[PDB]
Amino acid sequence: SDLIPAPPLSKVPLQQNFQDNQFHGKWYVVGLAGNGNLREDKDPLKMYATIYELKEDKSYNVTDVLFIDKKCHYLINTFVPGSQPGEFTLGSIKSTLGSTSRLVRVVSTNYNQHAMVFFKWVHQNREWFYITLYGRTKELTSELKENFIRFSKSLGLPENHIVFPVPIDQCIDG
Amino acid sequence: VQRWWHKGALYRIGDLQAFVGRDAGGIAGLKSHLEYLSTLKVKGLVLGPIHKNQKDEINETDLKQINPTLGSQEDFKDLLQSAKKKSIHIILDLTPNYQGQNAWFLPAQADIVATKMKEALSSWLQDGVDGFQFRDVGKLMNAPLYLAEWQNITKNLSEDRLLIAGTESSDLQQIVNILESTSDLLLTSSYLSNSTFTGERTESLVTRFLNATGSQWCSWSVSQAGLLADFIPDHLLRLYQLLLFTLPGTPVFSYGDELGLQGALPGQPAKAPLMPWNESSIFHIPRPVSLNMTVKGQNEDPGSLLTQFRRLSDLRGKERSLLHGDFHALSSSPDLFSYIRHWDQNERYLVVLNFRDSGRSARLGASNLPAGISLPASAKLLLSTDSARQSREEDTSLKLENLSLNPYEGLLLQFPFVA
Repeated sequence: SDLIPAPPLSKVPLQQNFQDNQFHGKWYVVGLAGNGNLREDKDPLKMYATIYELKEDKSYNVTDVLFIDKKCHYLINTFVPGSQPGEFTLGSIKSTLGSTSRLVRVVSTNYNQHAMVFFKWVHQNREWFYITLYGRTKELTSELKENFIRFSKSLGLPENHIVFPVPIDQCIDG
Repeated sequence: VQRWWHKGALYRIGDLQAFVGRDAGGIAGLKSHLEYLSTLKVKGLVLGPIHKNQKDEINETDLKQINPTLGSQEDFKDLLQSAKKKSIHIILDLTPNYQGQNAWFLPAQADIVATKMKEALSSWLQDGVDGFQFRDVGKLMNAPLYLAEWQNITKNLSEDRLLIAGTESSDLQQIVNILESTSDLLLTSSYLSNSTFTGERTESLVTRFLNATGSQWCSWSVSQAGLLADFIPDHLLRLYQLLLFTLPGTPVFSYGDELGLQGALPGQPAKAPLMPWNESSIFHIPRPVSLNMTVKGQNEDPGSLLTQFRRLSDLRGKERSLLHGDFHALSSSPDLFSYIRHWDQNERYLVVLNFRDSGRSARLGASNLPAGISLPASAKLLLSTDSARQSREEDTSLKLENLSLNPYEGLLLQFPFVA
């Protein structure tokens, strides 16, 4: 199946009593880990920003702020809610077995400093899984960055598949 | 020495603006992406339609006039010449009323359309195009008659020119009737998309079609226009890619098939998506997974569809058995479709496709094959569609007698003639 295999969702925690309002607004990607690509170009991946804008139907208008080919680019997507609060899906859901195929899950957050979000994306009998370490600033302490590595490694990711996107300023500073 | 369209895959580009983006004009911008198209090893581009067409007005439809939006006649000559240097031929789609509901105008106007077509064919042939495509021929009064006329018109002016017919039909008899009306005519259809997608059904469809078309050089597609990922379930995309490249004939793809690109959702206006060169032209895919679903993203990725497409397309281009080899189906376990490609004493190619979501023994039976074709004890694995196995066993020797396949796994193995 996978070169670097995926963990079961039974081994991925869910942030208890998820406050979708407190989680809203801009997050900087301080850390990124996963079994997929971790670079856009030939150099290490540069920091990007994700804005979770809570709609009235309690889905997220999610906007990724990207600095690519010396211009600002914006990926706009819809995180539709799943079974529990803090879980979301992406695109048109076909099956109930394949309702978990494109899924986002908030692991932990204190809402006003740090957050950890799990991504699942199936692609031809293989699963891309990522862990995003979010910050309200571009900096986070060694303890929080160490917690991210420990949790990343615990889901079966080597150290060379865990990166801390190089902080930038263009586009992501609003 | 064989026809140029025997030598590799065809690559359909319906919306030149969507393939290029907002950065440049359709025809001029297409020229700049030829280097990329060379890496895919495609032998022909099926472009357009690009001609002037006022929705459902026959007198305001000119098959010789290029939509000025896309570019000029001068821009199109540059493309033809640029492509010629790369050994890439240009097919022009001339489906007349492509902006309207009835593709061939009203049934009673067939006679007027045919005269417009006759005139168009001569002009474009002079301009230096190497063939033409006609889609929705199910909506054309006397399609067999007109396709024949247009072949006669094309052949009368040159020998080494290709005509492609398209249909929405998945019906064997309908497809054969159109094929038999005209010689050396490729026909794209929904034949391979109208399926339970079980191994026995896939084997049945392929073997029945080859039995009906006998010795004729077939084409292999999943539709006349649309993306493969819109018709084939996600779990079979790699398996179908292997199937299409290794069946005897010319495989036909649309731009984005090498990426696994999907078109408009069932709740959107049915119009072609942007070719995602980078993340500045992708839709419905957020970070961080978006990093994996662009041309730039899949380019360096060993386990991407773009890598499998390039690998299989390269083999299809240079191996004589895959270029113009005979085909023999093998007996195997239920829902495994195994077959051999062979030309004279050149390398044999053994293909084994597991269409089940479980480990399965191939149980290959080769007893009824012609003399001189015998399975050896072991054979070289060139490509598994299972990325896990490909990263561990590519270019390794596998024992055939106890051969087992992973869920939805496809194997391409190689073995030489033994003298």
